[PDB]
Amino acid sequence: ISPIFQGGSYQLNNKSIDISSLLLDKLSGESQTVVMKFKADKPNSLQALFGLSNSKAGFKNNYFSIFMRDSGEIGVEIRDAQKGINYLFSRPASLWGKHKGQAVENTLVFVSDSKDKTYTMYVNGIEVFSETVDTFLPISNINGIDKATLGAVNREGKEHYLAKGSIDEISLFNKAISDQEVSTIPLSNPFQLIFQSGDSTQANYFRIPTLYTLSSGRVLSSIDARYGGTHDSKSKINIATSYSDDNGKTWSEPIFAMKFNDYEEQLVYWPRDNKLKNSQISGSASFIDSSIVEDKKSGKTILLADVMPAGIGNNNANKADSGFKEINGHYYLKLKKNGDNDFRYTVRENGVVYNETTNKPTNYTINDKYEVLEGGKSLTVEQYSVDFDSGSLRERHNGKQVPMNVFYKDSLFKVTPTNYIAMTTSQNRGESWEQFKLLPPFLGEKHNGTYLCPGQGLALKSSNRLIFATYTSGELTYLISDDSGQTWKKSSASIPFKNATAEAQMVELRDGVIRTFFRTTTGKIAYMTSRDSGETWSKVSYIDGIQQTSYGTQVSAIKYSQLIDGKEAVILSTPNSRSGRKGGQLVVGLVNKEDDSIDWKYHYDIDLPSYGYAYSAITELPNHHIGVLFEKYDSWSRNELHLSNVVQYIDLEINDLT
Ligand SMILES: COc1ccc(CNCCS(=O)(=O)O)cc1Cl
Repeated sequence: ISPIFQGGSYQLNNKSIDISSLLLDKLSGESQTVVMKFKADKPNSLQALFGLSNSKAGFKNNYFSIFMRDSGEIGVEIRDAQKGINYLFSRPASLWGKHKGQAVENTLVFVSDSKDKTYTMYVNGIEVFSETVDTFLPISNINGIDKATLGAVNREGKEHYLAKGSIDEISLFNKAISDQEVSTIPLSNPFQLIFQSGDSTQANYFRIPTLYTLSSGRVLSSIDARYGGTHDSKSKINIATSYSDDNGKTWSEPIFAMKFNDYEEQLVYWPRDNKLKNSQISGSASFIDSSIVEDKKSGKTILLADVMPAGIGNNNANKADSGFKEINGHYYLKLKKNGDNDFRYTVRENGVVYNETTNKPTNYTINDKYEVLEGGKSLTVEQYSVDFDSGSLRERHNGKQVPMNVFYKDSLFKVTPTNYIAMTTSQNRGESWEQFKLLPPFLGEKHNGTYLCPGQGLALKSSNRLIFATYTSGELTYLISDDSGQTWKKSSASIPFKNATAEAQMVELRDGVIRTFFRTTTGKIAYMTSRDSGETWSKVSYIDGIQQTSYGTQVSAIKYSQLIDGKEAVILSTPNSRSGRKGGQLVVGLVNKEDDSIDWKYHYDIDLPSYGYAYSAITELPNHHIGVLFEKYDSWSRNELHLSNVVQYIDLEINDLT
């Protein structure tokens, strides 16, 4: 199983390289494998890395290519006019450009398999497409092929899709190699995956990364395990965690911090065509947006996430309602029973379901896990599974029974179709998690729940104060606990925005001084300061020198433990672009101890300015390196939905940033 052609160190400088004499007469049979290690840190908009063409007059559409875009996208064309075949397979956000100054060696493995009638592309260990066709076109069975080309496609005597870049190594095989052989091919990745397709979560997609360094040196990570593509809603989403005991080098197989069982955890390949991509798992309860903090006093780890029941909608579900009823000075969770038109029930002390019309209790109780019992007996519902077999999404019962949960569609008692905030705890630094409890309303009976700011909570150095940032319309709503997260109070901070996704992260500049950096609708990152450990908050200011899009992106922030250029330092992670979610940066600021102002002195580009960078998580690792877990793609763009393994982790050192 050795190569028919092996070549190396080609410089693609807007001048194609001819290798027809070397390669073309080696090609035989209808299955081929291409293996290519290449760099491209200054690509053109659209460029071919490799081409097989009929270069003769009138055959401009008879060619095979492997091409890329300056967006990071990779693909192949397979075209033959006489066969009436023009195939194009691609996937956005498949490449790296740069890392720590140097251009990245990408490893591309393209497999064209005549027997299975399938083409498959891997880049840097990740399968980015696998396509089966009715009519298969062998890549060198294109009518009249007479040219083999590097750095362009030769069409009618001319160079199309001229490439800037280089190909350190290229190999060809007259075989379709096995998925196993592929995994034996060494890579040169600048990144690693913590969460990934096929792992214990069985989720094909991930979004919203978090990181937090625990006091034992264990680094913890949480994330949305998203099942119905990368949709926020409607969908199935669990909250999954993993940890690292070796400074980010290896990571534990993930577990769930928050999960529902009304729908099966399915690894699904969600459609990316324009007709089907907005398909949504519509009948599932789910979570979204996790946040982590560690309490120095009890040693617990605390994780919060937004929760939604199955019946949640977009509009008319259910703003102006918290889902709780105030009775005296206490909040009880509202329920609605099957046939009723209103919420005539509540969950009082020790889960007893009271009938509000008669104020008399029922023979139903609600347990620790929000499950329904009648006379102490576990009621159950049937689970759903999703498929695209009928050429469209179906959600159907699957025979398996699961505990009846008040967040479910099939449940006898239902919660208000709005958003809530749930909290869980681990006493073993992420090895297991308790059943979550719902947090009570903070803005009164008649106000839908605020939105958790994904990332980290803040543990104040000089006390036992724990703070979680949330957002609602017109304000940041901080959640403050002084008793290991047993009780919470809110601290409201007005912002100049109605209906913003004001995702906020905090750093402590010095004892009792919190700066919160948050996403806005102005194209600039905002901030406010507290000087009383979160009791009161300043007016809002903005950062210049960094740009976001109008709709904006989540920003992550940490106080660096070490001085830089003699001054105390803060690190921000964010896209730097007013067009999309690309141009990822780590920005280093030094604090002016006279006014607590921040001079943003250093900008580190995570990859190319045109390459995808979205939601992110930063942590200072015990060895003082920096770990970054991030969405390496444009998670806003309607053209980059439902990609697998784009959430990635890198290790950086401070000198890398300066
Ligand atoms: C509680 O449910 C939600 C909370 C936040 C959000 C917003 N997520 C924003 C992500 S992004 O659109 O900016 O990429 C959506 C839902 Cl459905």
